Amino acid sequence: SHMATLKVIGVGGGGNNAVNRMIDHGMNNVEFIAINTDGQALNLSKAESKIQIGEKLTRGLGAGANPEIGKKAAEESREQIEDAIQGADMVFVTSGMGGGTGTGAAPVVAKIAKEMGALTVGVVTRPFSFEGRKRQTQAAAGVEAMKAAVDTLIVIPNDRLLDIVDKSTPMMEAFKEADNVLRQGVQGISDLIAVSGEVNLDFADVKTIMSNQGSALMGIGVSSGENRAVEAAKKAISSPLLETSIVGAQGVLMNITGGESLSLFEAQEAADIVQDAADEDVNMIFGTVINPELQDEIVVTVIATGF
Ligand SMILES: Nc1nc2c(ncn2[C@@H]2O[C@H](COP(=O)(O)OP(=O)(O)O)[C@@H](O)[C@H]2O)c(=O)[nH]1
Ligand code: ALF
Ligand SMILES: [K+]
Ligand SMILES: [Mg+2]
Repeated sequence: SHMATLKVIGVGGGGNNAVNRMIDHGMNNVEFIAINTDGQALNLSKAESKIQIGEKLTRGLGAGANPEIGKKAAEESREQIEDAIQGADMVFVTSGMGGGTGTGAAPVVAKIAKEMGALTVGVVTRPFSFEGRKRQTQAAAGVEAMKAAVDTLIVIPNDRLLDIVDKSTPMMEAFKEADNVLRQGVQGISDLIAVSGEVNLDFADVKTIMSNQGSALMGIGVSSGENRAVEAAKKAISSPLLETSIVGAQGVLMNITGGESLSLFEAQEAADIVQDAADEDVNMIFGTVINPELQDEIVVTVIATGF
């Protein structure tokens, strides 16, 4: 009866990089929108829907690290952005904070999406420390503006990427690990909506956990074998890339997908892992999906808010 529409909007270079890499990986039922001041970069976007903002302000160049230019560019293109969003039930805005276009335009895009009725989720990066204190301060202002504009916000500090590489890991491989946060979160919600569960969660439950909540965690864990449920739940909540850990979470949406072997005992174990790591009394919205195609695999998806 309700087919929820999910859109992913990349704003500025980093955001559109993430969109491009997600399209390459392959997403389905999700619509992509690319927004940038930089017309050269936008010509290379793989997104179906492309919005060049601020052409008169920038002559098709970027914003030159000036967020006021990105903000004014987005505000002047409000009607085009509205038209591209219209009909979305959920919008993910992804951007790299610290530059001019993402920093300034992404909070405007998020504000428009929320004013258009969409549940609005931001997934943004903070710059590497080696980019310097000015970039970090500009980024921090962007994060605060994002938080004011979205329903929920996931911040990925790029410094955390330095914790998951070895001395030879290619930069692009590291960047794909940061992309997975957004990609797997979107996929988890898409799967929740598309698939009827035995204990069934719906898009209204996503809205209840995410609407007007501030910081968020979105995680997926997959495991097989002995202790799979605990192992998958620990993976869902323990990403090394997040600014907002699970600790302090007051509300959680947790969905467990398994085959016909999914036991009640292991569902409780998984729920307990999440409750205990939060170190809070967590208001949980718990779901389960029986996918008989799965054999020994179990998948735990977690959305945590209420920090
Ligand atoms: N993780 C990640 N961070 C990025 C990527 N591209 C840019 N960044 C970060 O995003 C910040 C903003 O750069 P960019 O998005 O290109 O600037 P803009 O086009 O003016 O918004 C940079 O300072 C980097 O910290 C990317 O592909 N992945
Ligand atoms: F690419 Al920009 F400010 F638009 F760094
Ligand atoms: K469902
Ligand atoms: Mg750029």
